[PDB]
Amino acid sequence: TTGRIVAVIGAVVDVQFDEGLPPILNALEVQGRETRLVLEVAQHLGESTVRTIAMDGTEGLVRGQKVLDSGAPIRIPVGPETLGRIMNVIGEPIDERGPIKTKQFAAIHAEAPEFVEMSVEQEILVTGIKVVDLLAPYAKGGKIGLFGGAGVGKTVLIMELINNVAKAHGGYSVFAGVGERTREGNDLYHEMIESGVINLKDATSKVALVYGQMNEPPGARARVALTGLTVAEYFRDQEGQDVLLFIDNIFRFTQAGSEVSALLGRIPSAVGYQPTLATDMGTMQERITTTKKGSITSVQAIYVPADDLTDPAPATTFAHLDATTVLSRAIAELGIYPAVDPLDSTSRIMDPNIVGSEHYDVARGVQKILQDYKSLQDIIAILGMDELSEEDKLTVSRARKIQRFLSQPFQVAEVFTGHLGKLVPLKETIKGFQQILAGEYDHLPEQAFYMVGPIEEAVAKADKLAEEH
Amino acid sequence: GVGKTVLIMELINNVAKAHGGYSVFAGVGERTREGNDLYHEMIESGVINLKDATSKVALVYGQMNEPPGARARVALTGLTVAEYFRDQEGQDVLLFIDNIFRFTQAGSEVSALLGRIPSAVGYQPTLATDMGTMQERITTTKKGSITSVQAIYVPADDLTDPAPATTFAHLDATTVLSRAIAELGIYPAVDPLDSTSRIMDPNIVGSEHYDVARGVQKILQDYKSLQDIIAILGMDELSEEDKLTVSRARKIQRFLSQPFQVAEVFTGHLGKLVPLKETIKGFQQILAGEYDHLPEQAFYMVGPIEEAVAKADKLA
Amino acid sequence: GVGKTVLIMELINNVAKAHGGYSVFAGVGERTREGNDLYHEMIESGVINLKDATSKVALVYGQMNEPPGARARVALTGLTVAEYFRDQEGQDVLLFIDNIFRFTQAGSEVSALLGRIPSAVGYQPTLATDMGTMQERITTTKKGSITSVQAIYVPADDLT
Amino acid sequence: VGLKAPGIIPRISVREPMQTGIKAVDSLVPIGRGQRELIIGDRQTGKTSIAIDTIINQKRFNDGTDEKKKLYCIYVAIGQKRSTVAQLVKRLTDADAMKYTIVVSATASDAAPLQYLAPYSGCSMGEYFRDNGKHALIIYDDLSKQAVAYRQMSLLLRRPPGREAYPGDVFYLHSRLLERAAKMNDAFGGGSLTALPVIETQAGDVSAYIPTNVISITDGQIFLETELFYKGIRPAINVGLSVSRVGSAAQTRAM
Amino acid sequence: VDLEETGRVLSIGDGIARVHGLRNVQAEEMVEFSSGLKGMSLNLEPDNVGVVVFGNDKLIKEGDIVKRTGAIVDVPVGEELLGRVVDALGNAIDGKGPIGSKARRRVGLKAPGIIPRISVREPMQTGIKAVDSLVPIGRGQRELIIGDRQTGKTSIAIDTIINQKRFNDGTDEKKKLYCIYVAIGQKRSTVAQLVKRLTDADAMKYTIVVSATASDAAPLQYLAPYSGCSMGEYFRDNGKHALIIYDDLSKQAVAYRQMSLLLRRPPGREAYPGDVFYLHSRLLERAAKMNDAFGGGSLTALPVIETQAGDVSAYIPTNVISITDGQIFLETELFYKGIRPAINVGLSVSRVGSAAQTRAMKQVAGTMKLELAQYREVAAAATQQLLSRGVRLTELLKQGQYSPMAIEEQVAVIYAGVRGYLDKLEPSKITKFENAFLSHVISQHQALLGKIRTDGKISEESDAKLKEIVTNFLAGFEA
Amino acid sequence: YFRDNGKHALIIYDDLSKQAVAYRQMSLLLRRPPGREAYPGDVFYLHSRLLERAAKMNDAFGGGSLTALPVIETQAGDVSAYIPTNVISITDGQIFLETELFYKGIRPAINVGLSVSRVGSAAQTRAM
Amino acid sequence: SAGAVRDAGGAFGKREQAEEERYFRARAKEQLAALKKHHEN
Amino acid sequence: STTSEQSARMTAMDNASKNASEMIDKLTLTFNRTRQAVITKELIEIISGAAAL
Ligand SMILES: Nc1ncnc2c1ncn2[C@@H]1O[C@H](COP(=O)(O)OP(=O)(O)OP(=O)(O)O)[C@@H](O)[C@H]1O
Ligand SMILES: Nc1ncnc2c1ncn2[C@@H]1O[C@H](COP(=O)(O)OP(=O)(O)OP(=O)(O)O)[C@@H](O)[C@H]1O
Ligand SMILES: Nc1ncnc2c1ncn2[C@@H]1O[C@H](COP(=O)(O)OP(=O)(O)O)[C@@H](O)[C@H]1O
Ligand SMILES: Nc1ncnc2c1ncn2[C@@H]1O[C@H](COP(=O)(O)OP(=O)(O)O)[C@@H](O)[C@H]1O
Ligand SMILES: [Mg+2]
Ligand SMILES: [Mg+2]
Ligand SMILES: [Mg+2]
Ligand SMILES: [Mg+2]
Repeated sequence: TTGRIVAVIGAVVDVQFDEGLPPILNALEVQGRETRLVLEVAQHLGESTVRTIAMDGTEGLVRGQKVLDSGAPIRIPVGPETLGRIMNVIGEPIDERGPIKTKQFAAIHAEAPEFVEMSVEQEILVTGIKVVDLLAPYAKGGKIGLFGGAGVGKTVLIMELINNVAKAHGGYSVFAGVGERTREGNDLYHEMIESGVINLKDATSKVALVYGQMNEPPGARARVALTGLTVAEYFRDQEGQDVLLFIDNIFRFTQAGSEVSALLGRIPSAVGYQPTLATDMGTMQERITTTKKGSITSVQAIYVPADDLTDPAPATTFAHLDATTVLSRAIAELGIYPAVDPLDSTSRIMDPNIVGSEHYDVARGVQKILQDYKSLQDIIAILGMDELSEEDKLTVSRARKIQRFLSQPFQVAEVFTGHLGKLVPLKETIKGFQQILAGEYDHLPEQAFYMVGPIEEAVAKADKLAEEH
Repeated sequence: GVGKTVLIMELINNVAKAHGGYSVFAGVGERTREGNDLYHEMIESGVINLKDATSKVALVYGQMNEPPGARARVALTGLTVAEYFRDQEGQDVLLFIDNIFRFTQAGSEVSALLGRIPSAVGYQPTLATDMGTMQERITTTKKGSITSVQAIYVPADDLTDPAPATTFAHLDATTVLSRAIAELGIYPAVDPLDSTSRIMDPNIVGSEHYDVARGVQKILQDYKSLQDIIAILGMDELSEEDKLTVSRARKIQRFLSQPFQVAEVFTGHLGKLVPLKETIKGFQQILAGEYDHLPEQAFYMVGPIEEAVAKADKLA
Repeated sequence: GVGKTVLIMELINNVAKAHGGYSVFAGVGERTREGNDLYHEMIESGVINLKDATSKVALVYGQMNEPPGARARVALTGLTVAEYFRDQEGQDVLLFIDNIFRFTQAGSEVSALLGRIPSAVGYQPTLATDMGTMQERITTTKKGSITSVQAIYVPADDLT
Repeated sequence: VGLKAPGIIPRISVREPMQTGIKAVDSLVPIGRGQRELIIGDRQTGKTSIAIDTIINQKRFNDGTDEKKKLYCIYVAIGQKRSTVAQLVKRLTDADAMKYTIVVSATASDAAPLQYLAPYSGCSMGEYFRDNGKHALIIYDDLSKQAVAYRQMSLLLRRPPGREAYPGDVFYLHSRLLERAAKMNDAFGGGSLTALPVIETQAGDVSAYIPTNVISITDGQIFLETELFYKGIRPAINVGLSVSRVGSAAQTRAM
Repeated sequence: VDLEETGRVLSIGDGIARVHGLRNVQAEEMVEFSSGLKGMSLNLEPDNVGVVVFGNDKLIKEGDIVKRTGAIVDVPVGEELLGRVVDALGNAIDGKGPIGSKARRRVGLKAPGIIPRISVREPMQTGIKAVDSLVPIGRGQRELIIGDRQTGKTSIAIDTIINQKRFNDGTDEKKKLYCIYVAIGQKRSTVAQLVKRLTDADAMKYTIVVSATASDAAPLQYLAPYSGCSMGEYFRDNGKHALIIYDDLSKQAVAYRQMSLLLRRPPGREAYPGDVFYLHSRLLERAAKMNDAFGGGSLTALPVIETQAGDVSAYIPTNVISITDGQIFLETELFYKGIRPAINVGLSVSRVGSAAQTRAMKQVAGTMKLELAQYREVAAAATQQLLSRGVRLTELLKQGQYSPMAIEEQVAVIYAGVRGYLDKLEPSKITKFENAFLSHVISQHQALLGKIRTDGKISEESDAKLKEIVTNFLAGFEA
Repeated sequence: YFRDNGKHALIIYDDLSKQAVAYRQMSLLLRRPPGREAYPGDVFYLHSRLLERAAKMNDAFGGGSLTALPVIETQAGDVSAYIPTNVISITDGQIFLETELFYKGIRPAINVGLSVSRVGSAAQTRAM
Repeated sequence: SAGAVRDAGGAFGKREQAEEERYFRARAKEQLAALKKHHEN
Repeated sequence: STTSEQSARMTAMDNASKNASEMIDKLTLTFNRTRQAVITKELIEIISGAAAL
């Protein structure tokens, strides 16, 4: 069957057929082009006509141009051949290494795992980050969200997790570049070659790469998230192994929808977004999950426009996550990195039965003193530190040390900071904050706890500062 | 009602009288009686002569009583009169528009009826280009020259409104009139931390003019930062360094105020025309701390610094 | 928690006792639970009587369980009952509306569903007229009068 | 799914207590059988935890022989993810609560019309117990996401939108739902349906459009603060703002 | 009359020609009217074609014959455009004859992918003390110049362009950087003074000026940034390096909106189109650093954004901030105080710790970075070292217009402030100190400055030589 | 009629605020593009053409006059609102009344700082 | 809610953080002297 | 000196709370004006979007 292009307005393209009308979500190959141009069917307008969305630039297209129906949706390479290889939304390689010689294929659109296929295994995942492991620890198989404003440190945080987790993890991984800087994709590609994750000379790679950056049109960025998770769905379902699914940034998926929602014929919803924001996110997010067969531990970076967490895009995403890491700009401007909010980061596994009572009491103890510290700051604004009582002065002294002891220099961010990277164990993290709350380091200065690994280096740094003074 | 018409009448009273070339007034969507007031006042002064053929001003009027199409195109009509003197004759023209917002305001009314999709805050989508084609004509070419003092209305005291916001790009010098400053009694109510100019540069005006100008804007900024602390706690809780900063700032605020010649009928005080060189010396002395002993109200509504000291001597 | 229903019942009683005028209670868009609470309190007090014809109130309910078309016209229904006692019997009538915000909300919902471009703060273009045509009927006349005690929910505690 | 609520006559003031098993609630903000008590607050404040503990607490009465004091629970998951409902159903199974609990689930993957109907479907199931002399509890978790589903449905049908892009009758959506939850007098069976709607406030904003509607419908509300949660108050129920007008009468004299 | 190749106008108003026919026309293809004006077919519909008119549409009547160029919208590119003021389409508008270009490149080409790119190595010197030391820009980077009206946004761009003279006059070819200024919605008097300012500083001979002013139609203002980017790509691909300044992207979005709304495309947030992020993203992504295999050159982008009342959280600003690598906030508070340029050191950042500063600046700037951060906390007992030092350094960060300094010259003025030769000196006298000190070192000590450039760092001999200069200069300055 | 036939007349629009909302109703039902507080673009033109007709005629045109006293209702003393500022920019002076002064019993409650009338000052008795 | 003064980032917020930083700069110098004397003696 | 200092604190804190209350009343009105403006503006974006279709 063949169809002719009848209208072209931006990313949206209308194609009319004579008899063989294609269903929705089908890939349409546009004939008479230099590069490949896939159009995905969105709506059936009527009178044997369908409204589609372009996966690449629409410049050059003419009215009455031939368009062939593929028959099935956008199908892409899947298996071990995708590892160590960059690919498009539509599946074509873009790393200048010839075609991908895959055995099996897989459609980017598919029904989400049913209620009976859901797992309930909540095992802790030790990242090596002090703020995460203590306050909002991630689960092995669960869904992890990294909320943050512009430049607060989402991309540095996700690459730190790729550095720590993916190398230690034996199974395969997948990185989905969605509407972000291609420069970062270039840096991420060469960095994994240096560390020895992606291998060029032989086939022993542990990371698959899918990229649809902000240079691409709306249709491309709205579908790479599906293209990315489809590769992870193979490593979940077909191969019985654990998988890691890194995404950056998942906001650009929901953003990309709104860029063409007006042209598709939808009435705009609140804050300029599409009315299908909940369902389009729902059908996508629900596929990214740990089934009974496999297990995908996802780590999604979430952009928050103007640090506004009430915005529909991030607000709707909170329901889909098991563990959250909300990055704050106010904390970032103090110098505390990673700028994770200790009073706005939660997790399902944060329970005395799951991670023990010693983990729970210390973690909650840090959040108690940090919350009380905010109440005193209001009183300090008028009175001052000197006028306060000894009980209140002690609360602020311990709290400010705990704030700075949460900070940690990453291995990925050595060039930014200057200090050497660290990686604190689980029991070392728990013991560190336990001693500070108990009041065993009241005599030491607060500067020693800023940007250090375990509690041992805080005492060691206090010696260097003592000698200099 | 902040003081644009009073300001533009003063500038005409000051500059347009002491000028060799011609002048052009364009009443765009404003009060019709003001046109009558201006017309007879110019006959009284002599700039518009009925008997002789030596008139220095050309009047054009499409006031708020007229329909939108008239008010939308009258700005271009008066503009074209000034362009003739610039292009063909080659004269230094003094253009005066009041109010240029009514050009853009009239555009929005017809835009609705022209069958266009409305832009932000119900404005026309062609807000920038309609103003652009109009404003770009008002400029000094190689042959002639046009000096335009345009009064700009601000809807609901909101400078972020599309109409005034777009106008900022088409201006060499801005003069933001605040209501808060007017309500205090400081006339003209020109906001010193908002009004700006492109010729304000040490290369053009000089380092003495520049350094004194930014010294005034610095201490007023420092005074504005402490308003929250003064309101709640008070002046007593401020340090001695801060007390001096506040005292001088209030005196500098009041010395910026000035009695106008056009406002002689309204206020009663005689108008003052302060020279350029004496203006810099006045504020420079206050910044250095040569008049800390004097009170604040002595600086309120005076010409040069000499009359401020004379007013303080009157008080005892 | 402030004896609202007790005050309402007393104004019904005292106006009927002194001025000899019957009352009307228009339940506009509030809780049906509250309508049940008041109905039995009025029977307990005596302003409503199920045994004999000595009742002082005519109840007209159209609560939040009913559609916006109903809720918008409930005040007019109760108003019309009050207009009888003024126009025909020549009485000083007492018309309660609980509450006037829900009459305004229902008018906003009906206007929205018709597809009329909304006014300021999401309210209908016909805000003043819808209120005006109802409130103007509540007045003193040659024959009698209708005094109205209208409950008001101020949204967001904002009088503007 | 579409049925009108009981009128004036069939109803009666709330009398029998609805025990949640939470000290802060049962003592200071008591709920009654047939009442509509809102569970409102920010994300991660423990809204669902109030509902789940209430369902687990009913095992004490349902295991007993006294029929009047029993309570059949209903949890309506709206716009959640399946792994969360899977965890939720496991928790009720572990506590031996599922045997008397219905779980209606319209998850994020499901189409908008299903999320729109799920509360009304769940309500009609609860109405069966009310109209047979028995008592039922229903939890709408949450009505915020229902409005988004109803908005999507109405907007794509080209129906005229209102405030915050929600349709004109967005207030009527929750009103007709919640009004169906009631306490029937002896003459009309004697049963009851108790509603526990849930709302997600953005940044503690109780005066937002959808919260304000549901607060004005319900007989009371239980405000949950993020500040109180981290300070140590768990459950983080703000006593000052949280109230229950109807359920104060429906409470044991001992308490 | 052939309806396939040519077409007749159905309706024309507000620069939107609806054309009947043109059945073989492509999307985003240029078209010529009977009057002579050019257009661009964006909306292809079954019954008509929505064409936008490049220039004044008032000559176009109903039933006019619309021809085809038979090619996607493109502009001329090359080295002949250097020193020439041109419009959005690439035509000369300075009365210096036609352009002698022998090459054309499309306006809307895709940005280089993952393979052609490479990490940013080379430095992009703006010649500004506050920028090069604290917020260093590398070649093939996007650095946003955000700020309010009249806060020296354009002033940063001009000082950067004039700073390239020392590199372009030199023998080294790879150290060069050709500039490309793009004016969007600015009045011609502002651009006329701008080009003269470049002409007076001998800066035009290596700079291109794409002028799309307010008198010009919205399609030209929309296209102008893409046309200038294509001219920059010519250098990027073919070995050489280039700089481009979008001044500004805020007024482009207003033009793009006007054009879109008149094409009957539905409005979005603040009446803007749905894809205003896509507008600036595809433009900025083209700015990149190419590897040696493809060429080695790069394209550095300096986009400008105008914020209303210091609202960086607005719609269009938040879009551009997320796109660009780093941003430079220009606050009005510092501006009115006297701190010019008014670059907020706390908020402004640059995401690149590569060889942008060089080894000489890295030493002196690193210590200045900490001390200013220490100062900013205290600024809001024996501890006046931190408070004084910070105020002294802040005065050194001031810099007059049209006076860009070399990297070695900037190290000299900072060396005095960091080591503590301005502590006892009065804050107001630092402007006169630096003026006389900078003029002194440039006049006589050329070998010192030359050795810092040769060694690329402050050596032990140069450190000892600098000590003797500043200590004697201080004593001479004071009475 | 009086103005043109050499007679002086007074007119009181009580109030133009309630006229504006009436004209807003018509415009919103006409489906015209709304702006500030859902008011159409020509709400200024609505009151401008009305008030301009109030004028003082010279002896050549009868020597009559028409004096206008338009009324405006502000919400919470917000004189900077859209409709007040439009009517303020048309009229030749304002008489602002405050709730504070009126509540204390100072009646008529007139804000002397904000209320002005420079045009009427010229037409005042020398005794006053 | 709590911590609203520092969230606003006004004069009171900046003066509050400056006050804290001053106090703990003093206490830092005292405690470093304590570590000096403890290390030596 | 204590009784004089205590009475001044009482008076100073009284004025601070009263001056703060004065500013809250102003900000409450400014908040309500801006609250309505955002509701009205954002609605006009949606109506304009629907009308354009
Ligand atoms: N470093 C400086 N020293 C002295 N004056 C300066 C400096 N920087 C800018 N100015 C002055 O400020 C004025 C405004 O600067 P500029 O036009 O570059 O800012 P802008 O944000 O581009 O303003 P706009 O875009 O509205 O024209 C200039 O006319 C100039 O005289
Ligand atoms: N009484 C309590 N004591 C201790 N922890 C509690 C209590 N109640 C809730 N929590 C904890 O708080 C977290 C959030 O609980 P819950 O999911 O019920 O809140 P929620 O507001 O419904 O979250 P969401 O809105 O995101 O679904 C859980 O991890 C839970 O363990
Ligand atoms: N762990 C960290 N240590 C030090 N600086 C960091 C860290 N994370 C982020 N940053 C700072 O933020 C910038 C990078 O932020 P980025 O990860 O790009 O945020 P986003 O992805 O949200 O834009 C860098 O310039 C760096 O200074
Ligand atoms: N220089 C001034 N001195 C004193 N009062 C002034 C001055 N300028 C304006 N005013 C006051 O402001 C009022 C309105 O001035 P006007 O120029 O008409 O404002 P607008 O142009 O905004 O309508 C006048 O009635 C006058 O009382
Ligand atoms: Mg990022
Ligand atoms: Mg005026
Ligand atoms: Mg929940
Ligand atoms: Mg500029």
